[PDB]
Amino acid sequence: DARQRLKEVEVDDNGQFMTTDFGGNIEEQFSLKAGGRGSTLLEDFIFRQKLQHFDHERIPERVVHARGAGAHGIFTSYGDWSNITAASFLGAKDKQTPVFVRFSTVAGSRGSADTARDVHGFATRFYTDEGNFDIVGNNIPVFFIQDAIRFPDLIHSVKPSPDNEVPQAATAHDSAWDFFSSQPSALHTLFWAMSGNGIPRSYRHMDGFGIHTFRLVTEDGKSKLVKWHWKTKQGKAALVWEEAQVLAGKNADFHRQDLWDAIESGNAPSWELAVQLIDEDKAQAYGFDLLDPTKFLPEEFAPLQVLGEMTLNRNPMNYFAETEQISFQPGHIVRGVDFTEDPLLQGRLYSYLDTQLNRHRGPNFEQLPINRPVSGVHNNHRDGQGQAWIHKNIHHYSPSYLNKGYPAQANQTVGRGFFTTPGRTASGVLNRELSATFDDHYTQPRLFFNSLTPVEQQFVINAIRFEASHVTNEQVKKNVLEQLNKISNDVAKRVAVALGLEAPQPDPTYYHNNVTRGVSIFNESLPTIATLRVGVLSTTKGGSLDKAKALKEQLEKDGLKVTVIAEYLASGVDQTYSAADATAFDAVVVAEGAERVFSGKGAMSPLFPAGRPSQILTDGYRWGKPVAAVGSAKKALQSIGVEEKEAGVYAGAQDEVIKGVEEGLKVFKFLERFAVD
Amino acid sequence: DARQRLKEVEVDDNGQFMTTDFGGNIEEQFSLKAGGRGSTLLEDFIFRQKLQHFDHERIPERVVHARGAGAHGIFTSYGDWSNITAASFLGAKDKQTPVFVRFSTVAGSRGSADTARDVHGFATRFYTDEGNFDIVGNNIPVFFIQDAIRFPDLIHSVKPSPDNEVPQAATAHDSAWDFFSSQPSALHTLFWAMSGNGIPRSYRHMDGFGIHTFRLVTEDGKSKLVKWHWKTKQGKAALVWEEAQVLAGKNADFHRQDLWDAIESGNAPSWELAVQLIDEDKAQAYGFDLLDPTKFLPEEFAPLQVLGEMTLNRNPMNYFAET
Amino acid sequence: DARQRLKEVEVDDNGQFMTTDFGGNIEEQFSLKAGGRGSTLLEDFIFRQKLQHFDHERIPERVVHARGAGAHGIFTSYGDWSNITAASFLGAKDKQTPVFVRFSTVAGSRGSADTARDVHGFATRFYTDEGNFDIVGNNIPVFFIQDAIRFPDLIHSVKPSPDNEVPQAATAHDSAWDFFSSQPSALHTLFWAMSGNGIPRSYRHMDGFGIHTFRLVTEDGKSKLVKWHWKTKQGKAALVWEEAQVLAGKNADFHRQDLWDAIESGNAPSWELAVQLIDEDKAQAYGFDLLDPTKFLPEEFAPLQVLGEMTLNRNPMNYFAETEQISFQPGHIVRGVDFTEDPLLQGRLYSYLDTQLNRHRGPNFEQLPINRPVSGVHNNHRDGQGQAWIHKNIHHYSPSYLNKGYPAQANQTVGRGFFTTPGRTASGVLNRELSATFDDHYTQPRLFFNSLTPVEQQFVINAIRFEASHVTNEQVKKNVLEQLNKISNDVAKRVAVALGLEAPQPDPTYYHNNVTRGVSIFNESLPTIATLRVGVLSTTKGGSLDKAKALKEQLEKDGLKVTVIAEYLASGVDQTYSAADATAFDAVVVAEGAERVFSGKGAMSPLFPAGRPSQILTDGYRWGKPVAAVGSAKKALQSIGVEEKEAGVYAGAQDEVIKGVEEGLKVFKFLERFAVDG
Ligand code: HEM
Ligand code: HEM
Ligand code: HEM
Repeated sequence: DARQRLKEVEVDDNGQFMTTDFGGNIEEQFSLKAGGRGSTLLEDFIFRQKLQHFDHERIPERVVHARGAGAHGIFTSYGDWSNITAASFLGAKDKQTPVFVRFSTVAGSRGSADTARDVHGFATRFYTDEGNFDIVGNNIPVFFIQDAIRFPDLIHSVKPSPDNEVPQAATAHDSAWDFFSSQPSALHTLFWAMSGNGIPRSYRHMDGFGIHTFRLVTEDGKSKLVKWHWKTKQGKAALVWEEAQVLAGKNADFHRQDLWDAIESGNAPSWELAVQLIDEDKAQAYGFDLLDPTKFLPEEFAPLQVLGEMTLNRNPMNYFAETEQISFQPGHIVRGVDFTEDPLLQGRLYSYLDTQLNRHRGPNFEQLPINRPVSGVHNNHRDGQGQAWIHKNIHHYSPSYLNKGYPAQANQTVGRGFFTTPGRTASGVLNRELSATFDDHYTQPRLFFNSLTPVEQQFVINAIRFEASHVTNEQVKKNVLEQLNKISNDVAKRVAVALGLEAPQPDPTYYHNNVTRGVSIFNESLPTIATLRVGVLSTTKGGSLDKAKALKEQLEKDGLKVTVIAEYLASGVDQTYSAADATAFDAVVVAEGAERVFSGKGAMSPLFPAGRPSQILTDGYRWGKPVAAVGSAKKALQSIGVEEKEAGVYAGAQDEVIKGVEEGLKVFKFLERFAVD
Repeated sequence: DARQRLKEVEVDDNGQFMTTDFGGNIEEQFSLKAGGRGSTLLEDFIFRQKLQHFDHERIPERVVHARGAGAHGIFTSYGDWSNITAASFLGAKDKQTPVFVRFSTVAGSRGSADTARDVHGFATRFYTDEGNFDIVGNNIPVFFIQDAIRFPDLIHSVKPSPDNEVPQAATAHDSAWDFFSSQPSALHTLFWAMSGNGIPRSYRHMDGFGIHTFRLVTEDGKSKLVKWHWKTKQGKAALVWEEAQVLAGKNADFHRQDLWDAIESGNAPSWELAVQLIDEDKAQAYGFDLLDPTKFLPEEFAPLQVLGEMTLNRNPMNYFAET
Repeated sequence: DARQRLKEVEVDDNGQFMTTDFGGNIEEQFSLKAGGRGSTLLEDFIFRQKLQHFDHERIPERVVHARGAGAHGIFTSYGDWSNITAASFLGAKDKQTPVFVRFSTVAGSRGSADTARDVHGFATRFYTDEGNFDIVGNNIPVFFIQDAIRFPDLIHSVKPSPDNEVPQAATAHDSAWDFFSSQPSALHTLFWAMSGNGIPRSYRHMDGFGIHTFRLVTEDGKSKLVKWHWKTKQGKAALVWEEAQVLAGKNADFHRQDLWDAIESGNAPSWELAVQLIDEDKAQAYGFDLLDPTKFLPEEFAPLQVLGEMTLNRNPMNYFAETEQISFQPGHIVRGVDFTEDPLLQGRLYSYLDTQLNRHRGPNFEQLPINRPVSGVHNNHRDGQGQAWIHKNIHHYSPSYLNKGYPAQANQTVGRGFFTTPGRTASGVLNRELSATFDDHYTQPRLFFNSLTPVEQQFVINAIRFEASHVTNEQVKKNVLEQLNKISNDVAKRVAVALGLEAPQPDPTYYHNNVTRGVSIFNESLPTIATLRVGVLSTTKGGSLDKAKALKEQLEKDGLKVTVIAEYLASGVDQTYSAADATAFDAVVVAEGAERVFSGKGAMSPLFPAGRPSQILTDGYRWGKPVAAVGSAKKALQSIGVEEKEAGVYAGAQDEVIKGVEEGLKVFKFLERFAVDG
């Protein structure tokens, strides 16, 4: 159990009498009053201690990535990697290390929807036997800006307008696209966020990236430049925007529910930890500067090397104590890893330590159960708010005769101490500048766009079309068109159509036709359909329910999660039509006999909104899902003008429908259903 | 201008050079580095003062009613009500008092949707010449529970399940209806929340209520029991649930945007302040106890007497500092 | 070991390599720099995690009683007291409960002197098996004010002037005596603070008082009114003001070091817990209202009944984590005890809970090791800053079908719950008033003053003379005299002399000659001299040192702490004359031979300030200590004008001096040496 160290702080209230927070059994369902209909007494200590704790429950949300969810797991190393890193957690084959991972959006506040379009966080803590090591990454390999001092500018522009705090969890407003076009480094991450990466199907269907180049360091000090990669074993999958919008309202918790359900059902998600390793003398040899976080390294130049595997298999017991309180830091580094001069990374190190003082209102946040390491803490730190330990060493300073030299110093040769990469030098003048090697903001956005399928490209175009059409200021829209045109004239032209503007003339300076593998989502089918969801549209009249039950049993043998839907909660029915929506499902199937609720009064019961079954089938079809109908339920497909010989549409006998649905779920999205310019 | 008194704390940055928070002009678009492709220096006081303020921007959300929005306005008294209260802001015909009103839901956190089904807050501050007077009310005249010591139980049961923090801004889950059925006092407010009051068209189309019976006291100390009421001059209007669900995704800001646009276009919304006035010896006359916040007083027994009108006609300038 | 439960949060760093707070071995004696003489890098994560923790070490001091110290110990019940209370820590003979006690002054901030003149705090936590029970008491049985809403007024007036923050830890300034005379209820505690209770010899030599009337309640709801008393087994003892003033500078830590030394040396101090018990119908029976905390109940009307004894035998390991962080509350009440309508106690219940929010900046301060109960916490409280537990019950509300009714309600009949005294009632109008039964502010100050010895009375007079003479405003000094005159025309007259004013004519409304027992300090010799300190003035030249060593050996046989003083740290010398002062000792003894440093060449060494040996002996004599000289050292006594026949002065052979000093230490202070008016 990855949560094993946390059991000593678990509190079981089963079978017990209510108490105060300082002990003593109580009743706390009535205030103490002076007389039968009298005023409440200030001497009611029970009331005030109970209400004080309630009054003080909230702590500040994270300044970014406030909306997210997490889980525990285990990381297993595939080998003894000591030839590239002294990192203990990578030091032996089959070596296991506990982890906790939090996934998140970026812009929205604590209660914003999971399926907003956004960059997504992917933060991993390794509780190594040599200290906590955090990889604080995103589901996108590049970031918007090249210097950490610009982060408040980026975040202010994306977050809601400060006059009215509109809009929530959205880049589709004037200030974001003003910044995107005034700071053209942003264009690469922008294109990624406008692709499927901005609207993933679930946390389990995302890749992860450290973005920055780091260093792996061996015991003698030999270093390699490294990029961290998480490769989902579930396959990458994304929604379509019109679907994600409705899902934002029908289930704001879609992604955290998905992760919770997969772990609880015994379908733990996994990721492989992989690296690109680069010689120090090739930092600038691949057409860009590896210190520049707006660029990724094409895998053709450096293929991935697989270090091990992470599997998340334990949900938290208390969300707040665990998920909400955990404090990630890119400064959480261990021996065998070092930083680089990435000016974005450089400033993060300050900012994540400092922000914990705001969120936790004290300096002892590392003493919280979720933040504690497993490898033991020995230093001369004392006091501060909420100090939870009692230190024995009376001589809390160094150097010292009285403490016999303990706690002792550790370095590269003694005590397995951290050490900075020995060959690292500084040269030149102190400067408030960025290297001229950072200057190309358009080539890799073009490279990224080139590497998507044609409909995938149309999705990016249509995201930019939807977003920029919310920009009220006309000159900002023209500013956006001018920047997009530097990436591709065709992109600028197709976006310009939607804005009623004229696209500029071609500016070929950064145009090119190069492509790179691995950045697409829709060009690859899924490696497994386990945990994917099927909505079975049935009805309580006739034999439809009996057939739906049998249909559900066969589908479940493939590991599918099946919801039988009917007008009310009869036996065998998992969900009502009133509560049902196509956004919850990966496939939609009409059980035989249920065609009766797609027309007439059968479609107008007081038990659900008019047209609800037809809307579920229409939504599922238009959003590209596998849709099907058993036997006589083909009438439901006909009722919405859908024909069986279309891709992703299945009809016939129950055996055929099951095989087709299970096959179509591998394709996941049927892109034949989306027009291209 | 209702915001007049706030002019003295407003900060204009037009045409200005950038500074630190202790003065002195700066640039803050590049970190100071030790060489051309070098590391950032600790002695970059500009970076750290800028990022420290960013790192510490957030404060805890309200424990309840975290999602909401507000506006400034003016309350005007229709008469000299000294015969029923010594309250200065009600003491003369046409006397004007600045107000600020914040509307809200209850259960959802800061970024949850406006069109979630919920009780709605309707909280008014009168900046009177004898102190701030707050009517902290809802759009429903009755509350779930009868004793304040039970508020953490109600809220915990309605807010997300504490293992997975699901579901956001919704009573449609096990713990909420476990509480509603275990604490039957809650059934009255539940029915109101299940009605159109739970999914109103806009803040401007809500009535407001103080819920509790208070007292109005004259100079000589004679008292009347009183219920506060806000009657919308816009009329009450509600969505249908299947529409509110989609709208929650298509525009989570529907209500705060609606209030903002109405003020910005010059269509300031208005509410009449009204009271029900009850003699002390009638506290238990109408089939219930007027100390019981799970009951409202039927207007057949005590009509609404209009005292004045409130108009909200100025949006905030900075949402965080004000709202 | 009373600290046994705390052992699981103790951290041992011996034998270990240095780490960060998130693990990983490090070195932290050099900042990471860009080149040989280069600037420090922001990526030095080691530097910042270490300095951030240092930068945030301090928490707000207590708004009052900021200066203090404490210890762990054990309370032992002497009986099964179920006949008077349901409280479980008093429910069986020989039942043991861990305790932690903090002693304190009131006005001074954290670094102020122990021996400032002040009311003193005496706060005890019983970690009972039915929750933490706190008796938050003082070393004086009455308080300044009758309603808690006036506490910010009282404290603001006593604490430093808000323009310059002068004076530290002192009531000797205009605002305090303006308040004392404008708010005459304050006069009773004022008189106690002007007596020996204001300048005690140590924490171990104080009695303690809960002050308020509380209620004890049996299982069936029967209640008795109660006053809590702590009776020191070490005996009460006080300094003199002119000595406490020098002691404030020579050793600001006098009291906290005294308590620490006594415990580490195996001389654990003890107090008996005793109560006064009176029926409900006595609340207004004794010429005052028992809801009034400016009055005490004379023992002649209700005697002390001892319930048990507390012994403090374990020092803290980390002062900050244990002593600084502990959070007392009079609202920390258990089944078997209830409050009364004391308007001062009523407001305290709110104040102590709320103030923890400022000190600990979070709602979860009860989870701190020193604050945790031993009996178990089970409720539906969740989250909060710094939440240290992981709750398993996901149905965190009541009532509920899904949690099967757990945690379950407890009351008088089920689950040994707390219950308010069943018979308490309210009657009358809501009011912002005090009962007219609170109106007498002068009878009990007079009773207190009448009950002191004559020299003990001079000490009260001379403390008021000292303090009132710092008041610059003439009308305030007059206001003080008119208020003093209502207590005693003689007190007012003798105080008026020092102020150069005319005391008012007699105002006999409240005058009386009644006396009461138990309030004096100097009318009783000490019951033990264990831990008391003897300074032995010697010299490195001659054979004085060898005799002083033999003198030290015999005195330590009687349990005394002996310090041999000489010019330098020779073999057998505990302290140099440069470092020595009379305030540190309860008795001063010149060893034979040491007369050479009281005159001539021996008195003018560069190793100590001029006249230092003579000043130590002079101070000890005039501050009333037993002083002595062995053999030829009687020259030192003659060199300061002191003669053999005086009380508390001893000379002769070593055996004679040792016997005389040890019996004089029980007298403790020789009041023959202080002039009385007249
Ligand atoms: C490669 C660039 C970046 C990545 C991959 C990234 C990723 C993340 C992630 C995943 C989180 C949430 C961790 C969690 O789940 O609790 C987070 C939070 C945060 N980030 Fe970043 N971020 C980047 C850039 C920056 C920069 C440049 C700054 C400021 C200099 C910054 C400041 C913060 C802060 C203050 C938090 C709040 C963390 C907390 O409150 O615990 N980030 N970031
Ligand atoms: C008639 C019953 C109630 C009504 C009408 C009501 C209404 C409101 C409203 C409108 C707000 C939001 C104020 C704003 O917009 O800033 C609020 C917040 C709040 N309420 Fe209530 N509420 C009621 C019951 C209670 C009870 C019983 C408690 C606890 C004893 C409580 C505790 C709170 C707290 C702690 C806040 C947060 C205020 C802040 O952080 O500024 N409420 N309530
Ligand atoms: C009979 C009257 C009183 C007695 C015997 C008394 C005693 C004490 C003692 C011994 C302490 C120090 C506790 C410790 O060692 O940490 C203390 C602190 C304190 N007292 Fe009182 N006091 C009295 C009156 C009051 C009143 C009337 C108030 C306010 C209404 C008050 C508010 C406080 C506060 C806020 C603290 C700080 C507690 C903390 O920060 O933990 N006291 N008092």
